[PDB]
Amino acid sequence: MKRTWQPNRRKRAKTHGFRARMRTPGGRKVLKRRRQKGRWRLTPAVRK
Amino acid sequence: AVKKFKPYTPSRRFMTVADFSEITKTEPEKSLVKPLKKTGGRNNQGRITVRFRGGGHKRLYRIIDFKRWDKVGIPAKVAAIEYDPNRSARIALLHYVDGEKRYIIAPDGLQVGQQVVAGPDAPIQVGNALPLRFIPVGTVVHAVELEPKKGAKLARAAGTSAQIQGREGDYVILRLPSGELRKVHGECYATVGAVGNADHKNIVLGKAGRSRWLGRRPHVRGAAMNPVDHPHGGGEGRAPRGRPPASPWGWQTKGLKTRKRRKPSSRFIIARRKK
RNA sequence: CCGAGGGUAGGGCCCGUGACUGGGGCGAAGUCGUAACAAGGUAGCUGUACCGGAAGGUGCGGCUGGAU
RNA sequence: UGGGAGAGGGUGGUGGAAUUCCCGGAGUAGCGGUGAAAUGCGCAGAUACCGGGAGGAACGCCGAUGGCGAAGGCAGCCACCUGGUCCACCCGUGACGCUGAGGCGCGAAAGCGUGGGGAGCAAACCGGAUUAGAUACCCGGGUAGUCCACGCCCUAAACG
RNA sequence: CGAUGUCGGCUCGUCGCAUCCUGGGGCUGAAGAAGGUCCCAAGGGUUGGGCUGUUCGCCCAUUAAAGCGGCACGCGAGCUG
RNA sequence: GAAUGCCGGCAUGAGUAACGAUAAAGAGGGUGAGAAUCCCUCUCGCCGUAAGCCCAAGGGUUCCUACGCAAUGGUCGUCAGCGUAGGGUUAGGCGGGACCUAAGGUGAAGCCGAAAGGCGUAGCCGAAGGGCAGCCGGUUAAUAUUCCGGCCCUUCCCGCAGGUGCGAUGGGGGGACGCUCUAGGCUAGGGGGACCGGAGCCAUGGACGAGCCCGGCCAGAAGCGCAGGGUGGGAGGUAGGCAAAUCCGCCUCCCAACAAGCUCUGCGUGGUGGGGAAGCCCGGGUGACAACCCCCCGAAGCCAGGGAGCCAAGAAAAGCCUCUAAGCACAACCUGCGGGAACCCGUACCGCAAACCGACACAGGUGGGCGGGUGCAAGAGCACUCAGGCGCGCGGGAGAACCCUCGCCAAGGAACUCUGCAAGUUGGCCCCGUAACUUCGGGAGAAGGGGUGCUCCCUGGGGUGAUGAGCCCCGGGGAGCCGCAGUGAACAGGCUCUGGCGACUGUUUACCAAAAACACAGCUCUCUGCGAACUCGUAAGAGGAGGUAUAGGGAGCGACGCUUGCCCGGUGCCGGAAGGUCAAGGGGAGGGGUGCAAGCCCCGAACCGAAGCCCCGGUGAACGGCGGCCGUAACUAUAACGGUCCUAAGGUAGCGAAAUUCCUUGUCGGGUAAGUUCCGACCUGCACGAAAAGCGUAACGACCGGAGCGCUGUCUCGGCGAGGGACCCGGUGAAAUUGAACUGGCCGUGAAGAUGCGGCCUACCCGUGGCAGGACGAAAAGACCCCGUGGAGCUUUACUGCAGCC
RNA sequence: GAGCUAGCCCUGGCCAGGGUGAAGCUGGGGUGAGACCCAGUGGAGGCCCGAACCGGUGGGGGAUGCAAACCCCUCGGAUGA
Ligand SMILES: NCCCC[C@H](N)C(=O)N[C@H](CO)[C@H](O)c1ccc([N+](=O)[O-])cc1
Ligand SMILES: [K+]
Ligand SMILES: [Mg+2]
Ligand SMILES: [Mg+2]
Ligand SMILES: [Mg+2]
Ligand SMILES: [Mg+2]
Ligand SMILES: [Mg+2]
Ligand SMILES: [Mg+2]
Ligand SMILES: [Mg+2]
Ligand SMILES: [Mg+2]
Ligand SMILES: [Mg+2]
Ligand SMILES: [Mg+2]
Ligand SMILES: [Mg+2]
Ligand SMILES: [Mg+2]
Ligand SMILES: [Mg+2]
Ligand SMILES: [Mg+2]
Ligand SMILES: [Mg+2]
Ligand SMILES: [Mg+2]
Ligand SMILES: [Mg+2]
Ligand SMILES: [Mg+2]
Ligand SMILES: [Mg+2]
Ligand SMILES: [Mg+2]
Ligand SMILES: [Mg+2]
Ligand SMILES: [Mg+2]
Ligand SMILES: [Mg+2]
Ligand SMILES: [Mg+2]
Ligand SMILES: [Mg+2]
Ligand SMILES: [Mg+2]
Ligand SMILES: [Mg+2]
Ligand SMILES: [Mg+2]
Ligand SMILES: [Mg+2]
Ligand SMILES: [Mg+2]
Ligand SMILES: [Mg+2]
Ligand SMILES: [Mg+2]
Ligand SMILES: [Mg+2]
Ligand SMILES: [Mg+2]
Ligand SMILES: [Mg+2]
Ligand SMILES: [Mg+2]
Ligand SMILES: [Mg+2]
Ligand SMILES: [Mg+2]
Ligand SMILES: [Mg+2]
Ligand SMILES: [Mg+2]
Ligand SMILES: [Mg+2]
Ligand SMILES: [Mg+2]
Ligand SMILES: [Mg+2]
Ligand SMILES: [Mg+2]
Ligand SMILES: [Mg+2]
Ligand SMILES: [Mg+2]
Ligand SMILES: [Mg+2]
Ligand SMILES: [Mg+2]
Ligand SMILES: [Mg+2]
Ligand SMILES: [Mg+2]
Ligand SMILES: [Mg+2]
Ligand SMILES: [Mg+2]
Ligand SMILES: [Mg+2]
Ligand SMILES: [Mg+2]
Ligand SMILES: [Mg+2]
Ligand SMILES: [Mg+2]
Ligand SMILES: [Mg+2]
Ligand SMILES: [Mg+2]
Ligand SMILES: [Mg+2]
Ligand SMILES: [Mg+2]
Ligand SMILES: [Mg+2]
Ligand SMILES: [Mg+2]
Ligand SMILES: [Mg+2]
Ligand SMILES: [Mg+2]
Ligand SMILES: [Mg+2]
Ligand SMILES: [Mg+2]
Ligand SMILES: [Mg+2]
Ligand SMILES: [Mg+2]
Ligand SMILES: [Mg+2]
Ligand SMILES: [Mg+2]
Ligand SMILES: [Mg+2]
Ligand SMILES: [Mg+2]
Ligand SMILES: [Mg+2]
Ligand SMILES: [Mg+2]
Ligand SMILES: [Mg+2]
Ligand SMILES: [Mg+2]
Ligand SMILES: [Mg+2]
Ligand SMILES: [Mg+2]
Ligand SMILES: [Mg+2]
Ligand SMILES: [Mg+2]
Ligand SMILES: [Mg+2]
Ligand SMILES: [Mg+2]
Ligand SMILES: [Mg+2]
Ligand SMILES: [Mg+2]
Ligand SMILES: [Mg+2]
Ligand SMILES: [Mg+2]
Ligand SMILES: [Mg+2]
Ligand SMILES: [Mg+2]
Ligand SMILES: [Mg+2]
Ligand SMILES: [Mg+2]
Ligand SMILES: [Mg+2]
Ligand SMILES: [Mg+2]
Ligand SMILES: [Mg+2]
Ligand SMILES: [Mg+2]
Ligand SMILES: [Mg+2]
Ligand SMILES: [Mg+2]
Ligand SMILES: [Mg+2]
Ligand SMILES: [Mg+2]
Ligand SMILES: [Mg+2]
Ligand SMILES: [Mg+2]
Ligand SMILES: [Mg+2]
Ligand SMILES: [Mg+2]
Ligand SMILES: [Mg+2]
Ligand SMILES: [Mg+2]
Ligand SMILES: [Mg+2]
Ligand SMILES: [Mg+2]
Ligand SMILES: [Mg+2]
Ligand SMILES: [Mg+2]
Ligand SMILES: [Mg+2]
Ligand SMILES: [Mg+2]
Ligand SMILES: [Mg+2]
Ligand SMILES: [Mg+2]
Ligand SMILES: [Mg+2]
Ligand SMILES: [Mg+2]
Ligand SMILES: [Mg+2]
Ligand SMILES: [Mg+2]
Ligand SMILES: [Mg+2]
Ligand SMILES: [Mg+2]
Ligand SMILES: [Mg+2]
Ligand SMILES: [Mg+2]
Ligand SMILES: [Mg+2]
Ligand SMILES: [Mg+2]
Ligand SMILES: [Mg+2]
Ligand SMILES: [Mg+2]
Ligand SMILES: [Mg+2]
Ligand SMILES: [Mg+2]
Ligand SMILES: [Mg+2]
Ligand SMILES: [Mg+2]
Ligand SMILES: [Mg+2]
Ligand SMILES: [Mg+2]
Ligand SMILES: [Mg+2]
Ligand SMILES: [Mg+2]
Ligand SMILES: [Mg+2]
Ligand SMILES: [Mg+2]
Ligand SMILES: [Mg+2]
Ligand SMILES: [Mg+2]
Ligand SMILES: [Mg+2]
Ligand SMILES: [Mg+2]
Ligand SMILES: [Mg+2]
Ligand SMILES: [Mg+2]
Ligand SMILES: [Mg+2]
Ligand SMILES: [Mg+2]
Ligand SMILES: [Mg+2]
Ligand SMILES: [Mg+2]
Ligand SMILES: [Mg+2]
Ligand SMILES: [Mg+2]
Ligand SMILES: [Mg+2]
Ligand SMILES: [Mg+2]
Ligand SMILES: [Mg+2]
Ligand SMILES: [Mg+2]
Ligand SMILES: [Mg+2]
Ligand SMILES: [Mg+2]
Ligand SMILES: [Mg+2]
Ligand SMILES: [Mg+2]
Ligand SMILES: [Mg+2]
Ligand SMILES: [Mg+2]
Ligand SMILES: [Mg+2]
Ligand SMILES: [Mg+2]
Ligand SMILES: [Mg+2]
Ligand SMILES: [Mg+2]
Ligand SMILES: [Mg+2]
Ligand SMILES: [Mg+2]
Ligand SMILES: [Mg+2]
Ligand SMILES: [Mg+2]
Ligand SMILES: [Mg+2]
Ligand SMILES: [Mg+2]
Ligand SMILES: [Mg+2]
Ligand SMILES: [Mg+2]
Ligand SMILES: [Mg+2]
Ligand SMILES: [Mg+2]
Ligand SMILES: [Mg+2]
Ligand SMILES: [Mg+2]
Ligand SMILES: [Mg+2]
Ligand SMILES: [Mg+2]
Ligand SMILES: [Mg+2]
Ligand SMILES: [Mg+2]
Ligand SMILES: [Mg+2]
Ligand SMILES: [Mg+2]
Ligand SMILES: [Mg+2]
Ligand SMILES: [Mg+2]
Ligand SMILES: [Mg+2]
Ligand SMILES: [Mg+2]
Ligand SMILES: [Mg+2]
Ligand SMILES: [Mg+2]
Ligand SMILES: [Mg+2]
Ligand SMILES: [Mg+2]
Ligand SMILES: [Mg+2]
Ligand SMILES: [Mg+2]
Ligand SMILES: [Mg+2]
Ligand SMILES: [Mg+2]
Ligand SMILES: [Mg+2]
Ligand SMILES: [Mg+2]
Ligand SMILES: [Mg+2]
Ligand SMILES: [Mg+2]
Ligand SMILES: [Mg+2]
Ligand SMILES: [Mg+2]
Ligand SMILES: [Mg+2]
Ligand SMILES: [Mg+2]
Ligand SMILES: [Mg+2]
Ligand SMILES: [Mg+2]
Ligand SMILES: [Mg+2]
Ligand SMILES: [Mg+2]
Ligand SMILES: [Mg+2]
Ligand SMILES: [Mg+2]
Ligand SMILES: [Mg+2]
Ligand SMILES: [Mg+2]
Ligand SMILES: [Mg+2]
Ligand SMILES: [Mg+2]
Ligand SMILES: [Mg+2]
Ligand SMILES: [Mg+2]
Ligand SMILES: [Mg+2]
Ligand SMILES: [Mg+2]
Ligand SMILES: [Mg+2]
Ligand SMILES: [Mg+2]
Ligand SMILES: [Mg+2]
Ligand SMILES: [Mg+2]
Ligand SMILES: [Mg+2]
Ligand SMILES: [Mg+2]
Ligand SMILES: [Mg+2]
Ligand SMILES: [Mg+2]
Ligand SMILES: [Mg+2]
Ligand SMILES: [Mg+2]
Ligand SMILES: [Mg+2]
Ligand SMILES: [Mg+2]
Ligand SMILES: [Mg+2]
Ligand SMILES: [Mg+2]
Ligand SMILES: [Mg+2]
Ligand SMILES: [Mg+2]
Ligand SMILES: [Mg+2]
Ligand SMILES: [Mg+2]
Ligand SMILES: [Mg+2]
Ligand SMILES: [Mg+2]
Ligand SMILES: [Mg+2]
Ligand SMILES: [Mg+2]
Ligand SMILES: [Mg+2]
Ligand SMILES: [Mg+2]
Ligand SMILES: [Mg+2]
Ligand SMILES: [Mg+2]
Ligand SMILES: [Mg+2]
Ligand SMILES: [Mg+2]
Ligand SMILES: [Mg+2]
Ligand SMILES: [Mg+2]
Ligand SMILES: [Mg+2]
Ligand SMILES: [Mg+2]
Ligand SMILES: [Mg+2]
Ligand SMILES: [Mg+2]
Ligand SMILES: [Mg+2]
Ligand SMILES: [Mg+2]
Ligand SMILES: [Mg+2]
Ligand SMILES: [Mg+2]
Ligand SMILES: [Mg+2]
Ligand SMILES: [Mg+2]
Ligand SMILES: [Mg+2]
Ligand SMILES: [Mg+2]
Ligand SMILES: [Mg+2]
Ligand SMILES: [Mg+2]
């Protein structure tokens, strides 16, 4: 049956991407926190 | 006359349609239509604020001339009467000898090829617009402004009209469609006659599908819900209301007056509606 | 081939019968009230409508086959 | 051909009297109603009086034992559209007539459907009386309906 | 109660005997035939349908008879539901 | 040493279940250390509206070649979507960007908010919509509308010539639109040919044939032809299209008019360039100088912005055309031509799947286009089959029980069972015929029946041609032939009588309920006069609505028909300028603290003082409510009648053992041999009843009852047969569970149901196929029940706040 | 977090074939004119049968599954909410 993951590059970049995060107080806190933790990727990898 | 069908389906048994007889042109004037932004009953937050709306036929909006004092003295010829999806009244296309083209809502009895004009000096004939102070007491009238130069606000739906009842100072006294008796400023413009398409109320929708075509989504009773949803919710089996009948939001809905008492316009309302 | 008739199926008319039910006729020795015949104690009758234990009443319109 | 009388019919307009309601003034101890009363209304200012307004219905005098219509029925006034009928002239047609099973149309009131309208009145209903009782008659309220449009119903002491 | 699945049916039986039938008896208000009542006896047998989820029960048609109980009201790691 | 402890390691179950669709395999040859599994050939089977082909998502080298086989692959492996390495994706015209706007997003100006932030006409962003120039063939191991070949085309720059008042982010036109039905003419695609080209074939009884088999086209500027789309021309006036305007709009006059004309597209032809089968032969050569023609069928595609009808009335903006303003008029623009210039990103491969979503090479899910032929009335249905692709990554035997999916069955025919559950029956088409009832549509495919193949002969109308033959379509009549049987295979309603509920088509508990529940047209109450009420938001701002009482919100009821009674004392709502009560504030009689004092400070009575509540009315399709007892009629029985208690008032019409009835299988009637169900009645209705509507109602229903006809393995009552498992052999190899175990019966005992205690009985050791009575077998720290001064959802005239409103 | 799901907004796409035969229109009949009747034409509909597509009625299977909702048979809608 139809499952929950239906990948869509435009949806991914527009929803979780760097520019969506920076637009918003909570999103900048995500970036701050992932940088403080030393994450290798701050934002999901999506090909464009 | 509304049009009936033979009962060759269960729904065609009761369905009735407007006859569209007064209609003379089946295409809108291109320079006077603009796209009508459907809302689904949702506001600028995205939230539903009027329940059970959406999914109706696509529509273009026709720009209606609701001032008309805009062109005093300039007469126009009635070129066509057209269907308008955004209102119950039919609409009439006017060719001004100016060369300007405008729509008004079609009064009862308007004829294609007749002339109309607006102004303090206009003949008292169907389709003409004058300030209220220059219309004889007792003539029935429509598209009435509520305040000078703010635009026609009253008696715009199919078959409706207001009647001049008298004069007092700078103000005239009107019987609105609802039966209310109200003072309106004498400089307010009205159009002599009643609104057309008076058979509108005799239309039998006939089936659930027609409401859907009109953008009206199914309405669900409070009694059909649960207590988290509605005062009338819950109960084992069916249930009477078991409290004063109420809205989804808790206010009472069988008599509870809701007009704001300290309202400035109270000074100008003479007798509350009848019936 | 036609064919008495037999068989399968579906209709029409008629008769008898039926838990129960509707009013009708007659009986007479009963209970309730007294609607009509006198102006019959609210003049009568009347089509229709609504109503009342019951005769009946009232409304609307009609007739005189109504006493004074 | 030329004349007459008429609430004959249909559509639209429009006039004044009265009732009810609302507003302003003035005023106060009751009003109303009956055979007599009570319910009801009234000091939260009624009734009676004056001014203004809204609205529906019916048309006083003329009016008559009158007039018109085939019957049912038709009554303020105006205009338009239209029917029947009588009269005088004796001009035209030449029995072209009478009746009429079936058919078709019209058909008071009540009633029905869909809209409107709603003052007065008033089935049902509620209350007061009357009365042995009073699901009545009499009194105070009161909804259909009575009014307009369209469509039905097709009855009658539709009688001379 | 860190779980012992609960009515009825189906299937599969097995046991008790306070015996429904069949076998053996005493008494009888046992003439005969047919019954009544008690004693011995558990080897075998103990039907098919209508109604109702029913167990039970009523009814139809038969029968030598159409027994009553136990087995976690036998039996859901056997089925049904 | 225990915490259903934590981490790790290793056992048991066990050589057990399983190895992922029952579309299927066999053999020969080759390779190699090794072969059921890799390569090749022949034979066999399966898909073929796909299980074939193209495209978009998504994936991201999985593509191609070489060399490998530890692991991955459910076995094997020499193979592979796996390991290593090398190679491979080529664009002015295809898609996106250097163009346009949609919702939405953002947001100059502006508005709002403790901060963060929220909004916001213009502008900007935003596409799978608008707009815009490339077709055919060849080539590589691997890309191709990209490279090459042929023939075409677009924009930009510069120049030349001709023409013109040129000039715009401004004005206007246009772009520009629905649904259903549909004309003409074409094309895609298809079928036939006795005609054209072709390697060959004559089998096994016949055929050297009008035989068999194979093929018989594709692209193409200008021109031309055929069919369609779009568009009137001239002048005079002009006050409107936020400046101007010669444009557009409006008025008038003249010519034109279903025409032509101009214009634009489609199709045909067209210089020219391409392709080209079977078979034979080792993807390649030959066939071949291949031929490339006639007839028929024919789109849902094209002409297209075509036509008609209908109501629910069907985007924007740019490109484009036109108009003019500043400007500028040696410029600028337009037309033709010539030379030059033309950037960025994608392009491999998979793509209904072993490469995407599902932890898996997972029987599931995934949008668009092409999707041949014949027969069955049609068709994308069904059977077979073309092109093309596959046999589903464990096999070999055997021929038990049992299981699954399937076939048949004597006689009976629902006796099965909660129930005909399931499975039979019926089954397409043509013809005949068809009831109650009905809202006149229907019910209706009612029911029930007849026909159905093939051959000969005669014959009627249509399409295309030409009016004819040929081809194709729809028929009609007569005579015959064969079988058990002619929709001969496959796909294809069992039917009727009668109740309940809901009018109806629809909607729903994703994953235990599809219903009588929700919705629904329709009915009523009620609120709202517009900066509406109402809703969301602290606000600004939005929805409502660019609507205006024939409108919008809230509530109940639920097509339609006939109806919808009585009670306003309580609660709610509505009306009530009197009165009662009423907070802050006003008021300030009187009293008090302190000071030598003027003074400062505190208390404080009357009186004035809102909404609300009290009070007076109204109001039921507002919340709701709608009795009891005693007595009375020529026999009994009952009570039309009277009396009395209570109440705000005592249930009306209709219906009633009901989706409601406890007693209950009420009583009676019907149906049956027999009827706790069913239908019809009765009424002492435990405990119907009128918009939480009452009583009906044609039609409708995968709803729930009851009956009958047909037919059946449902059953009496079972039997046989088929295939996939189960079983045996080779390969690979789990799982929950498990204190340890050397783990029998009875009668007892024991925390009351013992393999484990007592007594007795029985019993050599160890497996395999089977069955489920026990191990209070497994699973899940019982969802019932209680307890905890545990939790959460929900209610209200519980308490106490808050928003909102007054 | 609305790449599942629910609703709405914008923009596109899809629905083989067959059946029934509403209004209207034309002709005829009728009438004083009409109503209306008959035939032909016509092609309406939350119309009918049935694929794709969308569902999920009854039964069977599956139940450490092919699958944390699947499979076979059967069944509902299929121009419309
Ligand atoms: N899946 C586990 C079994 C539990 C379900 C079972 N019905 C049950 O309640 N079992 C419990 C024993 O754990 C017990 O036997 C029981 C069974 C039945 C009842 N009862 O009232 O019918 C009560 C108690
Ligand atoms: K327990
Ligand atoms: Mg997942
Ligand atoms: Mg992904
Ligand atoms: Mg994307
Ligand atoms: Mg995308
Ligand atoms: Mg997206
Ligand atoms: Mg982003
Ligand atoms: Mg790094
Ligand atoms: Mg990481
Ligand atoms: Mg992040
Ligand atoms: Mg009209
Ligand atoms: Mg109708
Ligand atoms: Mg019709
Ligand atoms: Mg009609
Ligand atoms: Mg119908
Ligand atoms: Mg119409
Ligand atoms: Mg009209
Ligand atoms: Mg249009
Ligand atoms: Mg526009
Ligand atoms: Mg708009
Ligand atoms: Mg927005
Ligand atoms: Mg938002
Ligand atoms: Mg809404
Ligand atoms: Mg309109
Ligand atoms: Mg209308
Ligand atoms: Mg209506
Ligand atoms: Mg609409
Ligand atoms: Mg509604
Ligand atoms: Mg509703
Ligand atoms: Mg509920
Ligand atoms: Mg919630
Ligand atoms: Mg709550
Ligand atoms: Mg609540
Ligand atoms: Mg409730
Ligand atoms: Mg409920
Ligand atoms: Mg409920
Ligand atoms: Mg209840
Ligand atoms: Mg309900
Ligand atoms: Mg309740
Ligand atoms: Mg209550
Ligand atoms: Mg105002
Ligand atoms: Mg015989
Ligand atoms: Mg008397
Ligand atoms: Mg009398
Ligand atoms: Mg009565
Ligand atoms: Mg009585
Ligand atoms: Mg009376
Ligand atoms: Mg007399
Ligand atoms: Mg006073
Ligand atoms: Mg008089
Ligand atoms: Mg006569
Ligand atoms: Mg009459
Ligand atoms: Mg009525
Ligand atoms: Mg009244
Ligand atoms: Mg009495
Ligand atoms: Mg009534
Ligand atoms: Mg009425
Ligand atoms: Mg009447
Ligand atoms: Mg009379
Ligand atoms: Mg008389
Ligand atoms: Mg345990
Ligand atoms: Mg003897
Ligand atoms: Mg004897
Ligand atoms: Mg003895
Ligand atoms: Mg024995
Ligand atoms: Mg024994
Ligand atoms: Mg029984
Ligand atoms: Mg019993
Ligand atoms: Mg009994
Ligand atoms: Mg017991
Ligand atoms: Mg017991
Ligand atoms: Mg038991
Ligand atoms: Mg038992
Ligand atoms: Mg048991
Ligand atoms: Mg079980
Ligand atoms: Mg059981
Ligand atoms: Mg068990
Ligand atoms: Mg067991
Ligand atoms: Mg067990
Ligand atoms: Mg310890
Ligand atoms: Mg454990
Ligand atoms: Mg454990
Ligand atoms: Mg542990
Ligand atoms: Mg652990
Ligand atoms: Mg071990
Ligand atoms: Mg192990
Ligand atoms: Mg073994
Ligand atoms: Mg084992
Ligand atoms: Mg299969
Ligand atoms: Mg196999
Ligand atoms: Mg091998
Ligand atoms: Mg091979
Ligand atoms: Mg095949
Ligand atoms: Mg095919
Ligand atoms: Mg991946
Ligand atoms: Mg490649
Ligand atoms: Mg590779
Ligand atoms: Mg390997
Ligand atoms: Mg290996
Ligand atoms: Mg190896
Ligand atoms: Mg695998
Ligand atoms: Mg090797
Ligand atoms: Mg290489
Ligand atoms: Mg190129
Ligand atoms: Mg491509
Ligand atoms: Mg550039
Ligand atoms: Mg833009
Ligand atoms: Mg913003
Ligand atoms: Mg685009
Ligand atoms: Mg392009
Ligand atoms: Mg080209
Ligand atoms: Mg110049
Ligand atoms: Mg110019
Ligand atoms: Mg448009
Ligand atoms: Mg469009
Ligand atoms: Mg449609
Ligand atoms: Mg063909
Ligand atoms: Mg071709
Ligand atoms: Mg042509
Ligand atoms: Mg061409
Ligand atoms: Mg070749
Ligand atoms: Mg050659
Ligand atoms: Mg040659
Ligand atoms: Mg089509
Ligand atoms: Mg309309
Ligand atoms: Mg726009
Ligand atoms: Mg030019
Ligand atoms: Mg650039
Ligand atoms: Mg690039
Ligand atoms: Mg490529
Ligand atoms: Mg593949
Ligand atoms: Mg698929
Ligand atoms: Mg993979
Ligand atoms: Mg596989
Ligand atoms: Mg798969
Ligand atoms: Mg093809
Ligand atoms: Mg067939
Ligand atoms: Mg067929
Ligand atoms: Mg099919
Ligand atoms: Mg296979
Ligand atoms: Mg074997
Ligand atoms: Mg199978
Ligand atoms: Mg056989
Ligand atoms: Mg048999
Ligand atoms: Mg039978
Ligand atoms: Mg039989
Ligand atoms: Mg049954
Ligand atoms: Mg069958
Ligand atoms: Mg019948
Ligand atoms: Mg009929
Ligand atoms: Mg038949
Ligand atoms: Mg039937
Ligand atoms: Mg044959
Ligand atoms: Mg088949
Ligand atoms: Mg069949
Ligand atoms: Mg069928
Ligand atoms: Mg059956
Ligand atoms: Mg029937
Ligand atoms: Mg029943
Ligand atoms: Mg019902
Ligand atoms: Mg329902
Ligand atoms: Mg239903
Ligand atoms: Mg109904
Ligand atoms: Mg429905
Ligand atoms: Mg449907
Ligand atoms: Mg569910
Ligand atoms: Mg559920
Ligand atoms: Mg769930
Ligand atoms: Mg669930
Ligand atoms: Mg289920
Ligand atoms: Mg369900
Ligand atoms: Mg259903
Ligand atoms: Mg419902
Ligand atoms: Mg109704
Ligand atoms: Mg709020
Ligand atoms: Mg607020
Ligand atoms: Mg705003
Ligand atoms: Mg707004
Ligand atoms: Mg707006
Ligand atoms: Mg509105
Ligand atoms: Mg409902
Ligand atoms: Mg309801
Ligand atoms: Mg009826
Ligand atoms: Mg009563
Ligand atoms: Mg009350
Ligand atoms: Mg009261
Ligand atoms: Mg009250
Ligand atoms: Mg009272
Ligand atoms: Mg209460
Ligand atoms: Mg009040
Ligand atoms: Mg007060
Ligand atoms: Mg009422
Ligand atoms: Mg009460
Ligand atoms: Mg109530
Ligand atoms: Mg007695
Ligand atoms: Mg009662
Ligand atoms: Mg009863
Ligand atoms: Mg009942
Ligand atoms: Mg009851
Ligand atoms: Mg009880
Ligand atoms: Mg009792
Ligand atoms: Mg009972
Ligand atoms: Mg009972
Ligand atoms: Mg009985
Ligand atoms: Mg039953
Ligand atoms: Mg039952
Ligand atoms: Mg009784
Ligand atoms: Mg009830
Ligand atoms: Mg309710
Ligand atoms: Mg109910
Ligand atoms: Mg009620
Ligand atoms: Mg159903
Ligand atoms: Mg069997
Ligand atoms: Mg067999
Ligand atoms: Mg077998
Ligand atoms: Mg086998
Ligand atoms: Mg076998
Ligand atoms: Mg041991
Ligand atoms: Mg023991
Ligand atoms: Mg021991
Ligand atoms: Mg011991
Ligand atoms: Mg021992
Ligand atoms: Mg022993
Ligand atoms: Mg066992
Ligand atoms: Mg056990
Ligand atoms: Mg044990
Ligand atoms: Mg056990
Ligand atoms: Mg469990
Ligand atoms: Mg725990
Ligand atoms: Mg526990
Ligand atoms: Mg517990
Ligand atoms: Mg638990
Ligand atoms: Mg639970
Ligand atoms: Mg307990
Ligand atoms: Mg406590
Ligand atoms: Mg405690
Ligand atoms: Mg709590
Ligand atoms: Mg409020
Ligand atoms: Mg979504
Ligand atoms: Mg669209
Ligand atoms: Mg698309
Ligand atoms: Mg369709
Ligand atoms: Mg027409
Ligand atoms: Mg439908
Ligand atoms: Mg349909
Ligand atoms: Mg259908
Ligand atoms: Mg869906
Ligand atoms: Mg199913
Ligand atoms: Mg089945
Ligand atoms: Mg089966
Ligand atoms: Mg199962
Ligand atoms: Mg499961
Ligand atoms: Mg399946
Ligand atoms: Mg299936
Ligand atoms: Mg269908
Ligand atoms: Mg269809
Ligand atoms: Mg259809």
